[PDB]
Amino acid sequence: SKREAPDYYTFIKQPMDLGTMTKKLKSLQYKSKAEFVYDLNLIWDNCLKYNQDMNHPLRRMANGMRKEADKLIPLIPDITIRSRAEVEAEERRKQINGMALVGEEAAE
Repeated sequence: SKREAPDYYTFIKQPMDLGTMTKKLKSLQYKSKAEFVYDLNLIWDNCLKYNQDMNHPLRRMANGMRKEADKLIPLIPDITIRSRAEVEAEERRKQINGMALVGEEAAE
């Protein structure tokens, strides 16, 4: 939220976190797997960039989620959404205390 990080849009011109994906689900902004791969890569990069502090448990959590992405990405095929018209035409042409406690538990 702009209130939380007013400089986010000034620093990070590409807001993209789980909230952004959840917003995007019902608006048809997906073509192939590489899109989401880039999304998660930039998510990691932005999380590192905004808080340059290496020792923040937020980046440890980000590393955990990156490992999870590596684990459970293989399922998705690289299928591109081709409109039936395009395929038919081609065929025809062919045819902060809470955060502190969370960090403490992550360390423990």
